[PDB]
Amino acid sequence: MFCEKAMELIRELHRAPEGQLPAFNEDGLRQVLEEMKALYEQNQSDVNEAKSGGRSDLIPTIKFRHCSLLRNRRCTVAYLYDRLLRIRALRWEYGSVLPNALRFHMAAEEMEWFNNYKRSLATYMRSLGGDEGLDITQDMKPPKSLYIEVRCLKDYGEFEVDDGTSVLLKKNSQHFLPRWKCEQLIRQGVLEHIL
Amino acid sequence: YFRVESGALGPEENFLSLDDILMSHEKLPVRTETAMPRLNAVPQGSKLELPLWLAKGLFDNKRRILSVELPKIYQEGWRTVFSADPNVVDLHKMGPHFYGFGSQLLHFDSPENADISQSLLQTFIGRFRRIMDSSQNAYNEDTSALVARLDEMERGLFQTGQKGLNDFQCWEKGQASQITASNLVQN
Amino acid sequence: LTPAELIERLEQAWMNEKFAPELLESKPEIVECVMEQLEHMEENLRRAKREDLKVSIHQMEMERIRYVLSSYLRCRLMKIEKFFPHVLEKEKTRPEGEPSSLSPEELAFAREFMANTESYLKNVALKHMPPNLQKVDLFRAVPKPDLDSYVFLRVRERQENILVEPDTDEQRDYVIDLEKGSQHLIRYKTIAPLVASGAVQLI
Amino acid sequence: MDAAEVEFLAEKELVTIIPNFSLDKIYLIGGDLGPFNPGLPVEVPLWLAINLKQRQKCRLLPPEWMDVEKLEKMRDHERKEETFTPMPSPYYMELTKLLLNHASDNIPKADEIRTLVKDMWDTRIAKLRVSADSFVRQQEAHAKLDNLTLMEINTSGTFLTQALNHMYKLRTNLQP
Amino acid sequence: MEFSGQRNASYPHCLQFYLQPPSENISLIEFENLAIDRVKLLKSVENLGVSYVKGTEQYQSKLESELRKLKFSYRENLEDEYEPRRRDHISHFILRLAYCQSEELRRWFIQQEMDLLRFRFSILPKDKIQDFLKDSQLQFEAISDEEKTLREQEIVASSPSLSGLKLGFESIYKIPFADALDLFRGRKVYLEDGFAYVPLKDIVAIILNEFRAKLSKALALTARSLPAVQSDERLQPLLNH
Amino acid sequence: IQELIEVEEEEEILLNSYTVVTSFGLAQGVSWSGRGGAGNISLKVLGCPE
Repeated sequence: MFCEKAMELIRELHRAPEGQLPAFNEDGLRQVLEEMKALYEQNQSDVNEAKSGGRSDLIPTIKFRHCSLLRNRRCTVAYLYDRLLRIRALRWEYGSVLPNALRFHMAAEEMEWFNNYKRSLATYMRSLGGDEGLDITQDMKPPKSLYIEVRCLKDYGEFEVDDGTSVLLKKNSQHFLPRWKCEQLIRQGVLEHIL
Repeated sequence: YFRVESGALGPEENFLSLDDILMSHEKLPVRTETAMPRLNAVPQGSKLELPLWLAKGLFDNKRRILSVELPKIYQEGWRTVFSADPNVVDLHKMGPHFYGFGSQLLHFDSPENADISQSLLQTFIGRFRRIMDSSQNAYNEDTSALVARLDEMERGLFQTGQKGLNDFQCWEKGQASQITASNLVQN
Repeated sequence: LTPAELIERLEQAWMNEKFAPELLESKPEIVECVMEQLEHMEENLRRAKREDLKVSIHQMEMERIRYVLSSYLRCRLMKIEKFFPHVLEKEKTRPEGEPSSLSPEELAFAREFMANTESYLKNVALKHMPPNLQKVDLFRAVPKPDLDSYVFLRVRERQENILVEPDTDEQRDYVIDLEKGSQHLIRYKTIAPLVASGAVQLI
Repeated sequence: MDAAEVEFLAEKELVTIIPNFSLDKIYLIGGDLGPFNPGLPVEVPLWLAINLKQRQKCRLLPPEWMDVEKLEKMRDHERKEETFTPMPSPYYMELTKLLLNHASDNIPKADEIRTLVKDMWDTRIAKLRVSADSFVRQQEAHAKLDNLTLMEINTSGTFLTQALNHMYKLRTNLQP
Repeated sequence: MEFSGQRNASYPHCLQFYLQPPSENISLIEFENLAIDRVKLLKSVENLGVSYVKGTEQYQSKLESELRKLKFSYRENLEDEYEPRRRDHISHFILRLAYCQSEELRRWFIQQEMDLLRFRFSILPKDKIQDFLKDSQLQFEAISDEEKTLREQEIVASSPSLSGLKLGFESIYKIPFADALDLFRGRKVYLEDGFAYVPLKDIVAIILNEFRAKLSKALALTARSLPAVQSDERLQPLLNH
Repeated sequence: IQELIEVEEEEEILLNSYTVVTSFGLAQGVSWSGRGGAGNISLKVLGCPE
């Protein structure tokens, strides 16, 4: 039945509710566009034949083709929009710059969309008030104390604390730092909040 | 991640909802009322099975192209069985979206609408207490025996109950203040 | 007016925004005033020596305020991104003298989001469709806020002759009165003017 | 709303401390505090009281309702009544946890008090269960809640309102 | 939690005593057949009497079938028995006029009424007794019930008819010897210092006696006051035949 | 008739988609009309004792 090639797109995303992003399927998308083109050509041919021959009993088959086209459009558009939702989540989890391992799954146009979104969102935050606004993507949990103790999980480069002062994030080194500087590195998975 | 919600219980499906897209794929039995060419032809009177989306598309209120009938599980023989004790029946071996699909058959203006509505409402009220007690009270155990028979709509309520339980137990045992990584824990 | 009351008003707006199923009306005055308070206090701590006890107390106070402001603004932004055609069209329709649901910066962000999303879909799939199917209407595709949601509330001023409609048969309609300091569970659609007017609080 | 946020609200309640140092009056956005003198009591919000206690800078004094004689009478009255009774503090559960974890050294008969407060939580939660079930069986449209606290609402509330949304949709469907 | 959201007052019990006039309307055939079916019932009570001994289980079992067949009030039901109760009330008022035509006919229908009342009082569960004695004017207050066991000894020693079990299941309360008039003047049972240790059936006898007195006054009123109502009397010969 | 017209409209659209005796009070000379009931009109019935 005419729906089946489109359902591959839908059924993939439905199987994974965790928000994680699968690889962009190209051949299924092309196949749906080709299928719709074929159905359109057949319907146009029968329409002009019915109109020129003066023959009425073709009308039910014409309606039959018409609704099939709209079903195919709904399946493909519904598939694209969900990927946009999964992409938007990566800005608010993780951070401003994505890891290359994860960018491998996005299409070119998806990268265009993501960069536009970052530019606009950064413009909004900068305008909130005072000078240079407020980064509302932080303070995700209600605050209990000024300072926290953190343990490094990965060998990482130099980390700047204030002006020229910096610390070296070698694995299993341990530091006592103010909470507001560590918060994003803990979220990305570089550091561990002990005790 | 703002998943688009299902519309099924209302007067329309949500256009972009994945669940409504899957649910509307289900097959429905019909009778053909006018002969159809180039499908060779299908003669008038032929009995068929075809998807719900297509049946709604072709059903003009004149009933000029086709006429529709209820599947067995929504007819009187089965409604009588649900009425005995609704806790025992397996609404996952029935169609996985029982209430959602059942609510959309009222569109076709059958004389049995008044009975279908009462069937669905009474089934829901009958099943409610078990979902409440079992979701709220099962802590750090194998739930697979409990969630086995639940419809897709009912499963959402089970998950919400479990989530609410877990949060309080974290808070009481002092684990709630720690900062941690989100869904990127995959990597 | 006095700073204590300003903070109390912010913490009231926070909870109304959490539980209401729509985008409630804007509060530009509160945001501007709270922001300048934080700027002022920062400079005052910057001018004093950093070793003292009372300085640490002041810093803790500022963290508690900044968290509420951030949380409130994040929630409003979720609702803008989720219902973009509807909030845009409603603002376009609004008559003079009635308050807007959007601050100017929020409206700017919404317009950018609308344009960006349409462009992506058009370039990826719709230009390849047959000529009769290249247009789609996002105003129809995107769902609407569900005002029949149930909510808990607490009343701050007495109210009288509120109509409750079970089902939708007029034979079951009846009226109730909301006494000072009581708490109730009821559908959001019936109480919506009371929340906007400030007569009740959602909890 | 999470338990963390409900606790964030509970931390605004005022408590009495005895400092072991001296400091002038201090002006905050939320109000004026002090002056602080050694060996003499002063009122401060709970978030400040806990912090000074951890850094060994003061002594906590139990609130006047934290008393075995008072709590026994309250428990018995709660068990007897057919509805929710009014409570000694709107944030009784949160205050109990915070004070008894940090300040057991200053609060006598702490392990008696834990059991008395646990009993009240167990009774009130049971009443809420019965009310929810009765709401759905009778297909009711409105209810009244005059003595429930915000933690008790927040624990079980999300489930109930989620179920009522669906039920209201099923019963209306024959009349678009 | 606390939630928010007519004919009951007419007959809270199946028992009724005709104090209030039903101030409403009736059809011709309605009042006709309401009365005539009860005429059949009056004859039927004594037909059952000639069939076998009064008030036995055979009587009880057949009698309730008559009521179910004849749609008048019952052992009290929780559904709409108020309709049979008002039918019984209305038809009772209608029955006052037919057999007032002769005192022998008056006494005849009174006697089957006493038999019917005795049957109904025999059927009564405990809750009926408890609520009707308080909801009616038939109060008859009890005094110092703890002494009943001293009378469990004394009555049992002092009475051929009564027994220790009857003290409890024909539950004993204290009222005067005169409310047990036939028992004092026959000297049949333990009564002391002018007081009787009384079960419900004595108060039933008093109920029947005051019912007879009030009904006799009503029958006198029926004989006297009725002529303004007598614009139609066509049924009276068929009723007295 | 009308049903066939609507059927033909659907067909055409679907196919083309792929391509004075007494006077009082000096009534005369004045124009005679109402506001169609659109003014502040009100109607109320009176009676005594009812």
